[PDB]
Amino acid sequence: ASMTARPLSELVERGWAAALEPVADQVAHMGQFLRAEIAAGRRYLPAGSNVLRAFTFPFDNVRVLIVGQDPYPTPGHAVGLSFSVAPDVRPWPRSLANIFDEYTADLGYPLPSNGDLTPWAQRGVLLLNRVLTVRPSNPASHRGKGWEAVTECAIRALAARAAPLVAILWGRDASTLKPMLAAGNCVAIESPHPSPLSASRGFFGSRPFSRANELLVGMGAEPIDWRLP
Ligand SMILES: O=c1[nH]cc(O)c(=O)[nH]1
Ligand SMILES: [Cl-]
Ligand SMILES: [Cl-]
Ligand SMILES: [Cl-]
Ligand code: NA
Repeated sequence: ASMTARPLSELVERGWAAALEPVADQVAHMGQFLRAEIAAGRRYLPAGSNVLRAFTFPFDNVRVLIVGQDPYPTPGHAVGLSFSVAPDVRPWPRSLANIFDEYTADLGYPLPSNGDLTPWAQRGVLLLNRVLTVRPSNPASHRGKGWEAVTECAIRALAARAAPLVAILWGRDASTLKPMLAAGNCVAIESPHPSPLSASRGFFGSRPFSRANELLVGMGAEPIDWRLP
């Protein structure tokens, strides 16, 4: 399960292993980066086994991509699926409480029971971050350390599939993927990030879930069942 030691055919789902072939060396380089962080006395999140978790759901099944910045910086929050937390986590991270506030306003569903977004992943929503690791307590600490090439390759591969795609890009780092979504089978929703620092600039009221479903149906795709327990 180590990115430095084992090839993509072992680490990620078959479709993803082929999609990410251009960045195979880059993923191994990120394994070396995290080895060097530990050797230097710094930690990272999420756990090594969860870093590539978004790519363990089938490539061919992705209909919607949600992109954030980087993983939760608090130990015990990040699980390798962007914005998701383990079902026993409480209180919810503030960004996730803001996502669920907009989920209820948009869809009219009750507040979810917990912060586990695996139902979305299991229904063709890719829960990605622009950067896939962070140092504990230090948001954006791994920006510019080599993940951007990996997530760029992930978007370009999705966008090249003979399939509709809708992208929801939360915040400025996620927005740097907008150029790779130019093709006519792809459409991108962009808003400020749901973080308390940015949410009041346009995340609240952005209705991303109903918009993504109108877009999927407009391209002849099935809408996402967003409903969480
Ligand atoms: O997974 C994530 N957790 C927290 C965020 O701010 C983010 O952009 N993504
Ligand atoms: Cl640390
Ligand atoms: Cl998925
Ligand atoms: Cl439409
Ligand atoms: Na999927």
